[PDB]
Amino acid sequence: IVGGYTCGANTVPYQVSLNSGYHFCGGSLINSQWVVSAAHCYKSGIQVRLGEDNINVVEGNEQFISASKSIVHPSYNSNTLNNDIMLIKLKSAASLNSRVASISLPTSCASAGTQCLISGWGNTKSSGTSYPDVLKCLKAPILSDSSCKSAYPGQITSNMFCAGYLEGGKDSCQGDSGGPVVCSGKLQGIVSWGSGCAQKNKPGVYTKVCNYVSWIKQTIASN
Ligand SMILES: [Ca+2]
Repeated sequence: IVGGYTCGANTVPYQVSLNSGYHFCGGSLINSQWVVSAAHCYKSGIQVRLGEDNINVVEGNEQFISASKSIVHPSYNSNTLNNDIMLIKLKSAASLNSRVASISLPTSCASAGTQCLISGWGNTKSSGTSYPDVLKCLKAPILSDSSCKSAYPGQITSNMFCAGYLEGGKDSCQGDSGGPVVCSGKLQGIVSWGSGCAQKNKPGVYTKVCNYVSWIKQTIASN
């Protein structure tokens, strides 16, 4: 997160870190046994780390649970990043309390104008590299489909939306990928892609979760 603020410990209780020896991606806890993340985050050997604030210190609210199964979206295309979404089942159920909690799925899509909370342990510099230890947060609006498409001609599908600021300076970044975009208490987006970070006229591009709720629910029901 570039141009954000320190969230505060365990204030984003659905935020997870994906670990394969180091933090490499975010995700969101959507029930006690399932995590939603970006398909471009897929790899084997994932450990899900819940209840984190400082990813480099054991602080006392962590739960570390191995993935038992990963499911990339059937239609994921790694070249276009269309359908950049994946489900991870945990080997055991997480224990849910105030500091570790699931996030609601949307029953309807969000619209342009709605403010959202984006969070992660990704890079904090736009023209630089500095990775935080503690979770960072940014409040940002959804942008119109037209300004999204004008920012990225020929690249925005119906499964993507833009959020952030056209002026630059505030955005998600490398290492935030897979993490949440939550609007009025609903998981509306997944950190997916963008040209650089926090650059002028190059807002964040997010997976449009509302398009996937049917796939998410049926997948959970059968696995
Ligand atoms: Ca920790």
